[PDB]
Amino acid sequence: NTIEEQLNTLEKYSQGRLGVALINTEDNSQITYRGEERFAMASTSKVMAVAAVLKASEKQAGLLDKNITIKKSDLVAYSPITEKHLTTGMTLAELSAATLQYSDNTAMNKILDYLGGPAKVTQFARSINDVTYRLDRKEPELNTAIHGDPRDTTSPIAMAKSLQALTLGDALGQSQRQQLVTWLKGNTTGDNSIKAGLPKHWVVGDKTGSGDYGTTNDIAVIWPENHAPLILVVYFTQQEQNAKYRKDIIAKAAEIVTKEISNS
Repeated sequence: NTIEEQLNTLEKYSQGRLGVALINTEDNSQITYRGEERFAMASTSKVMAVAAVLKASEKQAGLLDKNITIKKSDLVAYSPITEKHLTTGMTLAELSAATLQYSDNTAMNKILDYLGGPAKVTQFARSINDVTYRLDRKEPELNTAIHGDPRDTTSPIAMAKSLQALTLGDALGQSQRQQLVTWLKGNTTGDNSIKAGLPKHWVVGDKTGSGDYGTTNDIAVIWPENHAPLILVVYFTQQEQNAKYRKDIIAKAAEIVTKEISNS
């Protein structure tokens, strides 16, 4: 179709590899581009990890309030929130909020430690029928995004379906799915990604991703004006290891796939 050709054209313009998956809950339809191809998730991988914690809190009251100690040896690159809590520590709820809204990397690692490792997140993904998601490493290693390397990757459609299941679906309990939605709506890093390609009055809950090879990602749940929610995943990666990020590509992809929706 037209959207199809527009995304192909956008990819040519980008000079990289673009992946898109849009699920429209109004008519349960999906628009995809390289929807089944694997892309390095970078920080977008954090959503599944937090969801695993939320799921665990369903059978263990007060789990989110469990305080976790943060050691100086735990600190990795870019940990804006965690580095300020070496003495007080942080609860699993605070760690989840920090990793999602600021993309705090130590927070992700602490969550992984609690769960039992990256493999445990992959296991959670399988528990919600996501057979594509795979987390193999922690931060910062999971960001290598080497071409032809399967580690820490997933597909646009797989992540779109999982995000839908975790927020609007039944993968998590009501209190938990709402908590996830609330954390996402408060993200501080997505102003220039998916949000930048949507009407200013639409409500968005997103989680960005940035890695080697100029990997630029963003996944989100969108609440358009008087319209059922949408789930959108946009992954983008480039040829050279030191490529610069291209959020402009994400913004345009979002505009292209939601244009028709915003016009009616």
